[PDB]
Amino acid sequence: VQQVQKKLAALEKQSGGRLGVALINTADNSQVLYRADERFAMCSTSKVMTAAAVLKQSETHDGILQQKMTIKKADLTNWNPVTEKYVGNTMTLAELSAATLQYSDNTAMNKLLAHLGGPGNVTAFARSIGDTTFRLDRKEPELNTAIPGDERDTTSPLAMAKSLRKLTLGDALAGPQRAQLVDWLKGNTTGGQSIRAGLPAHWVVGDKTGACDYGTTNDIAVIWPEDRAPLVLVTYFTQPQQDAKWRKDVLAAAAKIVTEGK
Repeated sequence: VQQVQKKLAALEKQSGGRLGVALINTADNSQVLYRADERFAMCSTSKVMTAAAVLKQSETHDGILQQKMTIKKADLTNWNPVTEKYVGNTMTLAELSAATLQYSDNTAMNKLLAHLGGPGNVTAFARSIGDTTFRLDRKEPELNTAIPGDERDTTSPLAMAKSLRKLTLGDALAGPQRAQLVDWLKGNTTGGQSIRAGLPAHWVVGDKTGACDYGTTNDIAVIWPEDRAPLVLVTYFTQPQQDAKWRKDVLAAAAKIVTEGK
């Protein structure tokens, strides 16, 4: 265990950046923490709490996920892998949530934020489930500045791990909604070189990555090691240079270190 701590410490030192890790083993509620209470820019990982807020609404508003929103060339941002295919057309909130979570579409995220009434409403949702650390302050793409010392759009590894657990395995969301969030996370297409890369290939994983300024490379996930109790893992990482290159390999290494033998 302290060997795990030594390995994480060495990983961070060799990386030249700041690493934040929080692992929750639901088998016994044990935890592996590294700078777990420190704040890190969430960047696209904030889309999980956002999508979850929409899901929460569907618990009391029948068919909300089928509600349509119009996409216009003017809505496009710096990253629209899915939405650019719908310019001049409509997308359902479910499609927007899927695009946001599985392709990290920025325009999709903004549509969800607009629907919800703004970032503040996502912060409110977080508080409703007991997360007093999480905070969403801006929309896309500004929420990705990840400026050192800035608390806007940040959270801690442990707070995000606990919230991810509550949302996917706990009671923060009702059954159908909980299942939909788990399905969307499992279907993510951008995590291939992150947390997943540090795990045995047949383990089942649901995750949401992040890549923004200051070489900030993030990933939060729920991991099912074969037939054993699921693990909730948050790996956040940021660097000194605003234009630093992303280090998905660092997240993979952190993941292997804390999950080996689980």
